[PDB]
Amino acid sequence: SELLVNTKSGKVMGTRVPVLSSHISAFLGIPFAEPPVGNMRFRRPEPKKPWSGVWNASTYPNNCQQYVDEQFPGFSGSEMWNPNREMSEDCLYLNIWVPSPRPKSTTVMVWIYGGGFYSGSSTLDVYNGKYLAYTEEVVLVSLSYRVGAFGFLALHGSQEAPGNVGLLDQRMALQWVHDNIQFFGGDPKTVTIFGESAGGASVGMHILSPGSRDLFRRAILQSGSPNCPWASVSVAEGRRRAVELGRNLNCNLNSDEELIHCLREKKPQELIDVEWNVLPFDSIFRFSFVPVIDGEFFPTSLESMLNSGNFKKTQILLGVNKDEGSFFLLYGAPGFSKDSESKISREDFMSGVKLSVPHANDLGLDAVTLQYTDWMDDNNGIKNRDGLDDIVGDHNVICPLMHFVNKYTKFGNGTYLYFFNHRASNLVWPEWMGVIHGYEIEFVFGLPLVKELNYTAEEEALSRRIMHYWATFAKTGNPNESKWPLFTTKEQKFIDLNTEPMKVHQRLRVQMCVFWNQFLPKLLNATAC
Amino acid sequence: SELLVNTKSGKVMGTRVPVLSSHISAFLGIPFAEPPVGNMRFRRPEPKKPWSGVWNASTYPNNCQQYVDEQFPGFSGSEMWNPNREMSEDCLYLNIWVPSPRPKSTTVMVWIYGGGFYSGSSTLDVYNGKYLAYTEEVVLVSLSYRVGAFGFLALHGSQEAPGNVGLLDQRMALQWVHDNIQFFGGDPKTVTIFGESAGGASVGMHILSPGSRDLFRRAILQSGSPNCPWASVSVAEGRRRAVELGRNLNCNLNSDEELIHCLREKKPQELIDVEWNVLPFDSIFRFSFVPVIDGEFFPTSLESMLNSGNFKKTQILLGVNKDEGSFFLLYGAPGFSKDSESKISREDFMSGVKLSVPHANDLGLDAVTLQYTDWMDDNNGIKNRDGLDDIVGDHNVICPLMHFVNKYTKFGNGTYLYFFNHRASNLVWPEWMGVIHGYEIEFVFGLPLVKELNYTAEEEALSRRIMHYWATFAKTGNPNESKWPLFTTKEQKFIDLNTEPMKVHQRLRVQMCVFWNQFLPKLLNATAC
Ligand SMILES: C/C=C1\[C@H]2C=C(C)C[C@]1(N)c1ccc(=O)[nH]c1C2
Ligand SMILES: C/C=C1\[C@H]2C=C(C)C[C@]1(N)c1ccc(=O)[nH]c1C2
Repeated sequence: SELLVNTKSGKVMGTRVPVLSSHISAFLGIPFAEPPVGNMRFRRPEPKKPWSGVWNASTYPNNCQQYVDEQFPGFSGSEMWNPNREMSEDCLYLNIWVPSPRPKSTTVMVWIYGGGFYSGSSTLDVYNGKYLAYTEEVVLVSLSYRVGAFGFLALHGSQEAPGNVGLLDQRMALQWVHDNIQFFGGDPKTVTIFGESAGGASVGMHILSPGSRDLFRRAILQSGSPNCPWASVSVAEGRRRAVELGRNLNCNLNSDEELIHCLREKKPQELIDVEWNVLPFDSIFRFSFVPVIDGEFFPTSLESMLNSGNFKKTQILLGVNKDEGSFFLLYGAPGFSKDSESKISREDFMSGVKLSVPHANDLGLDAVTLQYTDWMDDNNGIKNRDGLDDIVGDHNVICPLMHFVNKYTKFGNGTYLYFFNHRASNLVWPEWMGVIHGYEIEFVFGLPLVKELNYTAEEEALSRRIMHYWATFAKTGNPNESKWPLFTTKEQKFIDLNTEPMKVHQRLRVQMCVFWNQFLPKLLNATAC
Repeated sequence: SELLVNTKSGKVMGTRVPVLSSHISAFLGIPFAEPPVGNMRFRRPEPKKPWSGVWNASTYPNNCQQYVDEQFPGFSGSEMWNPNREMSEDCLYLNIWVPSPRPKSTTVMVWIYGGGFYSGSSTLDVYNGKYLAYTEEVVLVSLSYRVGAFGFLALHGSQEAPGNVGLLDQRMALQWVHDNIQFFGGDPKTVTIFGESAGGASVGMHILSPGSRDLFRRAILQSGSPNCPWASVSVAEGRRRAVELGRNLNCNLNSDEELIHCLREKKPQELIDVEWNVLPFDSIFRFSFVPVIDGEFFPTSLESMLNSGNFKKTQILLGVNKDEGSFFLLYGAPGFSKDSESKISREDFMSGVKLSVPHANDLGLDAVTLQYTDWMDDNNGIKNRDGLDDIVGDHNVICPLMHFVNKYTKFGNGTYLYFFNHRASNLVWPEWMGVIHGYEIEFVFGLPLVKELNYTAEEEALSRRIMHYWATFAKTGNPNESKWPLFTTKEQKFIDLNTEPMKVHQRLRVQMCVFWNQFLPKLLNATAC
């Protein structure tokens, strides 16, 4: 039967799902590891003891325990990202949408969700791979990994909570996809891992981690790099946050094993309640438990790996959205509110700047302000709001990404860079937010084909085209069958992705990124002598 | 007789000079101090022992010994600024053009020449006050002061060469003008001292020095402030240069009195030959012997005087030209040449930046480059040439001047700011140089009225209008009889001065000057901790 599949782990019974007036198969909730519950919490994942009988893969799995966004209860625009299934520590499952009739051996796309490493679910409506599987005849897998403390608590040196275990869950699912996707019609040598935000940071961390490189062919990174300032922490810093979390829960802190035993006692929601109390600064775009540059998953400083070519050479398609900062300012910067134009006073601008660049001394905060201020219209609240949106985006996504692109492109086998600047016509967020972090995802996954969702003919068009760019790059390592120029360190070409006739540009935010990637760091290092 | 005048010093016999189809009187070369020759070299000036019989004031005086510009022998454009009379240490003389018929008591304008404190002559063709005296019926006096080592060598503590003595010559001439200009038709309570470059720096230093404030009513500062980075040196630094000059002349350096006795032995040209060998850096827009913040002429750091209001409160008219840097890059920056478009390589740009900001560490030079570079077209030689012209102008004239204006305006009784952006149609310098340092001077002095000089009807127009602005401000403390807005620290209004219909603008180069006046200094102070 089209829905019955035999994998090296046992049989799996899928389900037929309708899509655009036709159908496809879906095997939802295939386990890829032993449920990391009990004493296994914080531990590295374990492969799933094979089973007997058919696994019923007819319905989405549980979602990993995680912080639920309650900032705008009832607001679809924020609730669409919240877990839509019972959350549970038993959440390590993967989903596979497969064309019908099952292909013999076609391109695979593995989606890695990316909510700042503290959240994410593979079951979100925007992550429904059926339109993409169906439309581009690719096997689409979306995995799940432990987020938050559960996936990234790190007591380096311990074996009970070594850290990065959420990255190992991803690897484990990549491993399972490698070993079994052939039975579903996929070609395990043409697997493109793609992800957004912390997912794009994950993708890039698989391209760097030695133990992950062989499990995938090429990569797509959306608004995220492994080198983003919020993506990783030193082992010392990761240890510090582990202790503090422990401190917020009244744990014996005499030793790792006491601390870890205490944390394993806590119910999942107790870790989540005090999860944000451990950041070391008042800041926005900083999350608590993230990958630690431990020396195992990452041999060394991401920067030395990047400089030395120590990373998988393949082709990558990456890019950023126009307004990456909006979402984070809205949620944590004073002066921003959802139902107003959030015009910003220079006094709030200065509070935002400081929240956006926590590790900077005053001279640093001084260089940021000088750089993002129109001194000839400095009390302009619209310029200050937008000037802050840029600060947060450039610093956190755009510039660390242009640093990865230029570092990668010197050793990779093809780089394609896009700039998403299209605001969905049916967006329910305030217009001041612009083209928001996470809002290309819906075009990539083809929601604009669902009439009942109300996009515009030009938007459906942009979806089909972006999907064809993703699918076609997954298959051949090139997005083109209007050419999307390859990106070279000399020309710096990239393109716009919007309902208008794409244009090619060069040097995506050079001026600003020279500031963030080259000047600021030098400044912050100088001043400290 | 209209040409015979009796002053408290003796009688003076002038001469009638033609001008624009009419005539006026001129008393040229009236001594205002004892010739500072011999053992008086470096000494403070002395009042001129009165004389008997008429002093023949029918012909221009000698010019103070000074560096002659031989960079473009034969080039009028550079030779027009060179001494046009026998140079001599006996050069302390003043010139007075007086309307005919002699006025009873009219406005006086005293011109202070300004070649970086190392050169200048009151006898230059562009400094011929007759067109201004005649056209605006004002008594025009142009004084002369010792330049170079002769006027600014400073062995602080010595009485033989105390320093600033070139500023005291100016004061002395102001004193003489005060005490005798009534006999020529001037009103000694309506004396406006005006100057360009080192002269505008001198003007502003008279507004600050206690012992000078009472001798003049209001002031006009052209492309110069007392706070320009090249205008003064600490007493320690001034001492250092005195010793080095002495070292270049093989002087006993056992003591000031030996050094000074040696220097008084040297012929004037020997001091001039090694005059530039004492600068402490490889730099452009830095001159050797300049005023020293000694504690007598200047009670304290110009910055504390400015901050505390410790300065003459009156009204001032000041401004800058569009391209203040050209002239200095042409003469000392690699890559610039008079007969080419001087497009600049980024390698030369980097050599220029370093020459332009000598006191900066690498991080400073890094901030300058980041700020003046179009990182999206960085090998553009035209952008790099212009970007350097701006660096030199902003740092050296425009921004230190906007810092004086904002400091002054908080205590002054009226500030009027202009931006000269007009390139004389008959300029013989390369076009890349733009509106050059020193090129408003010819419009201020009304040369554009001399047909035989070939300006355009619109330029003659601009002359008459600028002169009327200078004359009318001298007389009433306001340039207006299209209003030239007053400048306030809140509005920052200034106007353009060019053959086009003047417009009012605000915040002359704020962005850049915030960099030079606020960020760079803070940066350079931070980095050194
Ligand atoms: C635009 C919304 C976002 C993006 C980044 C983060 C950190 C939170 C977020 N709610 C979220 C939550 C879950 C998820 O899968 N992705 C994202 C993307
Ligand atoms: C544009 C030419 C200039 C200006 C500045 C300086 C330093 C030298 C100069 N040759 C000079 C020489 C003599 C003078 O009186 N003024 C000036 C103005």
